[PDB]
Amino acid sequence: KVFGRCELAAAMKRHGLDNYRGYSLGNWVCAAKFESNFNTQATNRNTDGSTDYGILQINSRWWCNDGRTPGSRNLCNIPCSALLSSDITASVNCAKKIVSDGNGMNAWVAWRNRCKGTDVQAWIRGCRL
Ligand SMILES: [Cl-]
Ligand SMILES: [Cl-]
Ligand SMILES: [Cl-]
Ligand SMILES: [Cl-]
Ligand SMILES: [Cl-]
Ligand code: NA
Repeated sequence: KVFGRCELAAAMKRHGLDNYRGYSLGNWVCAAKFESNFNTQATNRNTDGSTDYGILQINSRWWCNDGRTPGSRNLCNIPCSALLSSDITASVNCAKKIVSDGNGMNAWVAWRNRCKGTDVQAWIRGCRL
């Protein structure tokens, strides 16, 4: 599923991401835009052989099991395919674990390089939230 900007903002808010660990909702929407272009089915292969999955491009090296990343962990205790669903619940729950682990949203390269330090509230401007 390809979300609209405000549709995704409202879904993320219902799932508890607004100000989760101090990150306002615009941060999450900006990260989703640049990681996946709001597409829950996005996948991208990394040079080390791991793969990133879903709307927040969660990586199989640490966070989910895809059966083809030898020596990886599965800290969200989910198959990576669960992260491609039109229902973002699995992605959100896993992201909450990721952002809690110490590095905050710096875990998302696109967030660091394209959202951090910008006016992220613009990403939820106009939405009925
Ligand atoms: Cl915001
Ligand atoms: Cl772009
Ligand atoms: Cl594996
Ligand atoms: Cl933080
Ligand atoms: Cl940009
Ligand atoms: Na894994």
